[PDB]
Amino acid sequence: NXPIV
Amino acid sequence: PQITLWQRPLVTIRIGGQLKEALLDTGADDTVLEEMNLPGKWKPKMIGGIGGFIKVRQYDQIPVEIAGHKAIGTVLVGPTPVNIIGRNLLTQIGATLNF
Amino acid sequence: PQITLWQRPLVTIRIGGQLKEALLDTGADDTVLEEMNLPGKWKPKMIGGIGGFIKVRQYDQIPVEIAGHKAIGTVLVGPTPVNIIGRNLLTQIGATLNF
Repeated sequence: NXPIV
Repeated sequence: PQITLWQRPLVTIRIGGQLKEALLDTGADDTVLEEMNLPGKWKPKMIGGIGGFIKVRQYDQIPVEIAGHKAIGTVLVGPTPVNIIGRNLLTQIGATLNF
Repeated sequence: PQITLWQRPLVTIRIGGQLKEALLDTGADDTVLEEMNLPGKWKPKMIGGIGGFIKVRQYDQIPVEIAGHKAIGTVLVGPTPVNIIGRNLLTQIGATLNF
């Protein structure tokens, strides 16, 4: 599961 | 609706009778929300992200309204930087990527 | 083309002369690729998500072709489990979310 912040 | 990607694709969702902001996330297999109370029994689960694995609470068959569109599925609750709507629910509302 | 979300939205990209499979991710602010020795000056950077943060090397103005669509921008290289094309490049190829 990618958010990326 | 058609959503461009100049800004994070954040939309309002309704869950458990509450309103929340969540990111439409095509790179997420699952739907993960920040800590909140949800009715029903939950099972301990572990999911992985860019920085590693976290422990989450798994809630099944939970109704979620995404921008007016209905969906009922698995929702995970745990320490996430942002609420994310993953492919498990995105497919239910007929979301697609186009270019 | 129109991409459904039944499966992870993986497509072929070309960067630094190499062809790779990458995830089209609306939930990613940046484009993160798995370890590869790209030539050029880079700056150290930290990006986060589920699980925490990871250290990556930032490369600017890198030509990236996504499914025949040319784009050029910032690419991060680090210990990621999968190649991720983020919004910084998706906007350049006119990608939208539709439902």
